[PDB]
Amino acid sequence: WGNLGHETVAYIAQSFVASSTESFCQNILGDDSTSYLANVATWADTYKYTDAGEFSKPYHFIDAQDNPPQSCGVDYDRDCGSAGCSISAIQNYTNILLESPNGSEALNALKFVVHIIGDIHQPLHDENLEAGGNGIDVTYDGETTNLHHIWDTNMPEEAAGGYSLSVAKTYADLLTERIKTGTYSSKKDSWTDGIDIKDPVSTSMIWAADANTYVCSTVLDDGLAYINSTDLSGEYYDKSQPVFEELIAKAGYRLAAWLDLIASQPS
Ligand SMILES: Nc1ccn([C@H]2C[C@H](O)[C@@H](CO)O2)c(=O)n1
Ligand SMILES: *[C@@H]1O[C@H](CO)[C@@H](O)[C@H](O)[C@H]1NC(C)=O
Ligand SMILES: [Zn+2]
Ligand SMILES: [Zn+2]
Ligand SMILES: [Zn+2]
Repeated sequence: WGNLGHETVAYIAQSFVASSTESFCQNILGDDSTSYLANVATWADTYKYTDAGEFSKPYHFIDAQDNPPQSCGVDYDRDCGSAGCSISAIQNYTNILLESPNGSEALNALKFVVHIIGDIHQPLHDENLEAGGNGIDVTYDGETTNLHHIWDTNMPEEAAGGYSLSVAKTYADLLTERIKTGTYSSKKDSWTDGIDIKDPVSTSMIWAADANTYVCSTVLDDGLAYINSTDLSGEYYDKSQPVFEELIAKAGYRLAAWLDLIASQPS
């Protein structure tokens, strides 16, 4: 996601974590503010472009070698690669937090988890084709961009009505009520099924596989001819919106559950 989506995921998670989990996270981050998760949710995206952080660029995605839109699927060992991936980073950083939450690696680990659980829920971060859709040029509201950029940025910002932290908090609040009492309320108990703190690979693969299905069902089902030649701010936006909103909600709800597990510090 772009910044807006990450911060939204973060604020959603803030709305669900146990108070003890809040305290655990704040102390790790050295951030006692009311935006403790959202404040750090974008760091990994600028860090990866620094000298020191370059190693972490591949941790943002898993390049699924499938065949969309007619066949989708992700496979850890096939797709991750020898320099790491979103799944491997979830395992690494979760384990740092479980083993050494008071160590010097905890701060970046938590920032990584917050960010990467959001990226896993962006369907094109679970897809190899054209560099996760970066190589698919499209028109959006009369401006040339690419398919990855519109899923990360153009469509979520359009839906949220902007890009600031305040806009992210309001959007998170809207999706949070959808979870608690609204249209996701019946489905959200199933959103944390199979969650296992002792198996980060399996757990984060569930989530990556969930997002990846939408590559076939939603992202690319119109066919590449259509995507190449149609302004995607119209009917494409209209059908995409409920899909990326549910995935942002799920990322926030699942991040919260994962953080509660981490903070529980199980033997
Ligand atoms: N195979 C790729 C390559 C990149 N990206 C993401 C991470 C980059 O920050 C962004 C734009 O290059 O797209 C992705 O999801 N999958
Ligand atoms: C685990 O995290 C540390 C700290 O960023 C990093 O140096 C290392 O590359 C990671 N290990 C694995 C196995 O990905
Ligand atoms: Zn992102
Ligand atoms: Zn992206
Ligand atoms: Zn990222």
